[PDB]
Amino acid sequence: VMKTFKEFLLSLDDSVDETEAVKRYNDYKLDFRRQQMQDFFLAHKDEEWFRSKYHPDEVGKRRQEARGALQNRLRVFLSLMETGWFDNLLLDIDKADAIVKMLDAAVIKMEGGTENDLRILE
Amino acid sequence: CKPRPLHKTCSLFMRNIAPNISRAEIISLCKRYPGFMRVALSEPQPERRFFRRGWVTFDRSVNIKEICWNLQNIRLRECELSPGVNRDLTRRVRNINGITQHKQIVRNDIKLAAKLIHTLDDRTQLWASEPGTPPLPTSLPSQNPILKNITDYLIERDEKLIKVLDKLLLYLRIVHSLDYYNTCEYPNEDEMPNRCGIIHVRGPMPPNRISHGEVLEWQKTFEEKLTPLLSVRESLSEEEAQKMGRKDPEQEVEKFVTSNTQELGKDKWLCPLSGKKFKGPEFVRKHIFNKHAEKIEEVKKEVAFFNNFLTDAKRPALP
Repeated sequence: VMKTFKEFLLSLDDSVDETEAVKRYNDYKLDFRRQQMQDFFLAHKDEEWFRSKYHPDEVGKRRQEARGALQNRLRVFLSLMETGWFDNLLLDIDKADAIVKMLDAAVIKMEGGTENDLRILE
Repeated sequence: CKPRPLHKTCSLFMRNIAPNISRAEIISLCKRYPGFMRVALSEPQPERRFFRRGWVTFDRSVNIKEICWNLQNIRLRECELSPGVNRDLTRRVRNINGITQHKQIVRNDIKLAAKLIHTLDDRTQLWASEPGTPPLPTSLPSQNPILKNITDYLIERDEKLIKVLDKLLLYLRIVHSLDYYNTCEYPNEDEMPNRCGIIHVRGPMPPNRISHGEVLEWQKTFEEKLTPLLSVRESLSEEEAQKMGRKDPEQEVEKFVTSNTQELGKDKWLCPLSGKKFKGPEFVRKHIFNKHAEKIEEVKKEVAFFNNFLTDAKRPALP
């Protein structure tokens, strides 16, 4: 728990200035949030989610994983273009069934799906 | 050969996954159930003690009800998973206001979609020319074939103009997981059971005449929602970093060397790393940098690990 504006001023009851009241309180705020930040780092140090978000090695992995998986989705998109799944496909509710068939055809190709695997959608 | 239903997958969902539980532990648990594919984990939520929500997905040809009941009441590090059978996506193709098909908004949406792809392709380095070899300054990235000759259509309801727009949005949605018409991203889609789940779409033609005030109102509302999706990771100021107490790389390395150069007696020095005794202060200094060259750089990583946390503006913290 953090101290309010009144509680900090109760400590220094001697030379109570007008301008220097906000000086020492904001210095307390920065040094309180310094320790609270430091206590969080030591608490959630070894956890994977925190490691993954900030650690040099682990952040290097997730950029490499995501960029690899993102390239798989691009090669799927470019395969759908040249094969011809976006030919007579408009983004309207009238062609809602055609969009669902396309998205399933995309997800098939994402999972290493062959041209034979696409035949079930017919 | 036998054609498979790769688009179809039944899956579990997990409510309580403590942050100390690794991804590898959940994969290791769910691997023994045959027809296993992959585990997804949500961004942890600070209000609920940084616990995570999970999604274990399987091949469709498997009794998901049996797997759920079998997995029921198994606790990784004394933390109950409480799995349930995840439902199928029903309302796949949602819609939004029909005004979007109007020709003035279509032109505006091509401008914005092209701007989104330009940003997202550059950020991810998606079209890298020969990614294995190193990047020279004279090297350029490969062009996106959708972005070729776009402003020709902008300058000088139309079907051919919409076909250009749809290829931009279909790219955004299939590749980067950006649902354009809803103004939202599904960032962790490739791990989740439904790889490319929900898409939003232009509604039916409006009944009444489309007012020009309502056209400008939509375009104002649309761009205000899109700009949050182009968010830069906000780094704090270098004064604020030094005020909050950013650690220096080589200072901690110097603190590491001095701490591992202890004096036993007169002309007798020892390091805890190896345990070889030397007869000088800078004898142990030259020992550590040569023999334990991997150890001193591991400290530099732990410094950057603390600094990169500090650098972030919206840090994870207690509410």
